[PDB]
Amino acid sequence: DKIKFKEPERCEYLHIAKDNKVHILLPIVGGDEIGLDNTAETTGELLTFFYGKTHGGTKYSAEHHLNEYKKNLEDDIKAIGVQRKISPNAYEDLLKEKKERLEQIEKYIDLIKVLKEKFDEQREIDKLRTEGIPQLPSGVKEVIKSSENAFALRLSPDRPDSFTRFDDPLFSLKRNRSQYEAGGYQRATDGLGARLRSELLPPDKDTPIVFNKKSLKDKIVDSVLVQLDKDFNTKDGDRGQKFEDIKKLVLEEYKKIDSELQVDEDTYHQPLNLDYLENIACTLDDNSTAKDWVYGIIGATTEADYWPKKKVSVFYEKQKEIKFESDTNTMSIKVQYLLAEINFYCKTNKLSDANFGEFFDKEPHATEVAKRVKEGLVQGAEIEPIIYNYINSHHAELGLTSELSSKQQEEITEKFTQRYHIIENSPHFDEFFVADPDKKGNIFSHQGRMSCHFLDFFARQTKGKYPLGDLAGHQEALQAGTSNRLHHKNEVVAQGYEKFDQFKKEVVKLL
Amino acid sequence: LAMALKRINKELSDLARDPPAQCSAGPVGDDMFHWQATIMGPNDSPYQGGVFFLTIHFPTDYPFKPPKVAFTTRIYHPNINSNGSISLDILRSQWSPALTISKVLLSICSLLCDPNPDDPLVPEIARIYKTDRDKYNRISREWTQKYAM
Repeated sequence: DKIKFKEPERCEYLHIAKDNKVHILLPIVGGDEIGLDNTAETTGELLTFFYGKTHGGTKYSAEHHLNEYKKNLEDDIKAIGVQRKISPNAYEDLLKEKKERLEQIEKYIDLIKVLKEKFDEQREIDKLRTEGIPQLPSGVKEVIKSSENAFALRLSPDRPDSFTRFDDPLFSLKRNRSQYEAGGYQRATDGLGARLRSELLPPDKDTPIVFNKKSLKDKIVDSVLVQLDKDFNTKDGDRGQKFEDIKKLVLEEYKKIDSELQVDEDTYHQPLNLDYLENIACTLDDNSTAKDWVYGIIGATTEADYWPKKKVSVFYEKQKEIKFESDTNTMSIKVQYLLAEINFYCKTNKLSDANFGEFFDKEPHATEVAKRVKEGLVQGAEIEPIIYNYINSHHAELGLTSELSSKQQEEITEKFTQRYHIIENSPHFDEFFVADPDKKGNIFSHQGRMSCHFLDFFARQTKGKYPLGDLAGHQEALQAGTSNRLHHKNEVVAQGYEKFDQFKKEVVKLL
Repeated sequence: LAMALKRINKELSDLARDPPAQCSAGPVGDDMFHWQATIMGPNDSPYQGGVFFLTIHFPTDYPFKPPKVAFTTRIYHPNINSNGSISLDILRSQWSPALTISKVLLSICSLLCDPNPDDPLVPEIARIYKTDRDKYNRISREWTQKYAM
């Protein structure tokens, strides 16, 4: 008989190695690759971990879970024992394997008590429950400080919350003064956030910033006009000539877009020039501007129906425009969060130790970026490449030895999108804890928690003092290991009794 | 879109200063893309005396397309129908920028004075033009008097 075992296949905070090592994982914050908790709410998982439900209810503490996990093992070993009376060699390994787990689960329990009883003199743990807005324990902070695969990123929202809790942000921008700081809310006059505001902040309630005010030809026409001088005319000197100069410039632009296009003939094949349009087509005259000249040329030289005949970046999302102040803030955060992701990629891929945000706060760059994002928005340009291009133009100031391949950029835009979506409803955008679990690092994803090894924290929180004993191998053990995404079920315990029933019920599905 | 709005204003300032004796056209309201025109039947035709209105609807890419010209006024003619629609090469295939809205009107004049039944927009009337002019005339004259005076 297959005993009904009580050892759970899932337990809070409990991974098990291929090799039957139990790892307890101390939760820093909810999430997979990007933290779902920030600012004042940051220490909530730690609070839960260490004291369960002493505030609010419906979530148990680690000691509690382990202490029931312990009991379940105690009960299974009896039942196996009881079975071995009738069938001497029954459950031979499973019995060894469970005693093994038990021993470690007991040692983790000890360590947690020890931490609370003999090492909380400062009260870093205890404050998780007393204080209103707890700090991360220094141990956790020191883990995060040293991480190679996880970084805090800090933004500049329009109404910042000063109660940020991630101390060493890889990326950071100059912020406004919070309502919760001495002197109260105050917008900064300088810094990327300030310029994004001023540049994407529409002039009034009646007149927004709309996202496609450029026909392809509108774009072309602009392209041609910038070429001419500050002082250029339609009515001075040799006019036929000027029109020739401008045909040229039009012609130029026709090539970038399309091969079939030509400027010698009107749709009718007749010689096109200033006499021709001023006299025969009669589309131009004395009071035409040079702008008119261009359109005229375009108009003469192309059918109209074959201009409209010439995937969705996170910046255009059912929004056709920026109407409200809220709309402008959002957009700005989006630009920032992108800069942030770029920096995380560059850092985690060993491209660059820099704080990018520190550079985009600076006098020329802050302003250009803002203006350039605004411009792209009115054209309908992909915004992402604008930012990638700027970084690539400046990459040495930004601590990079070279530019970012199209490949690299495609990847960045990818995560940027995944993650942004994931956080887009956060009540606060002040800061985010980001981790890449496909890399060598002290931070892990498990059960939707971004997590330190309990013992990594224990080492640091005790500064070496109390000794790990049998558990002293475990941290480095989980580190060898193909990933940092830890399966949410312990396959070694479950053992695939469940897979056998996943099956039995598909054979019921046939009748 | 100002390209045409500059062109039309030309053609209007042309027709204003020197009108045709037997034709006339202009816009209604501040809209410059919808015109109204009048041809008066020629003096060697059953349509003589009578006055026919048309509507000229210009396009946004004029003069690089033709205008839509059609009779508002009923006319018993082989090349014009109850819809109002004229059939005239220069409105369809032979259009050019060189062509004024006047020259259309002029061509619509000749069409009445010199009707062509081999391009019949209304075969019933075309049958009758080619087999009995007296019958054609008496009718095309009666229609001129009823609907165009």
